[PDB]
Amino acid sequence: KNLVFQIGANATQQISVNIEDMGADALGIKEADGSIAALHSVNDLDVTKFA
Amino acid sequence: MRGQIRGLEMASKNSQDGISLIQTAEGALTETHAILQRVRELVVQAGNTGT
Repeated sequence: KNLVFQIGANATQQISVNIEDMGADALGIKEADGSIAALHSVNDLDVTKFA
Repeated sequence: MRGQIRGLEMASKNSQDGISLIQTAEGALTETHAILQRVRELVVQAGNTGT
């Protein structure tokens, strides 16, 4: 849902914009690659798996 | 000849009536135009602030 900006006094003289980050976005292989690559940020494998 | 001036004078009346007509429509068109300028501002505003 491209957040374009209308700039030119002519129509469609616009600035494309892209935002894709969020708390559930972290090390985006393509997306979440399971518990890793989005979800250590979300799920935090620090409980005992690390020990 | 005095026929020609009678028809002349009435035709100058018709000319003046012309001027006031054409100026009536004209000024009305300049008002329309002022709208259209505000409209164009409302196109770059209906630019959706881009989005």
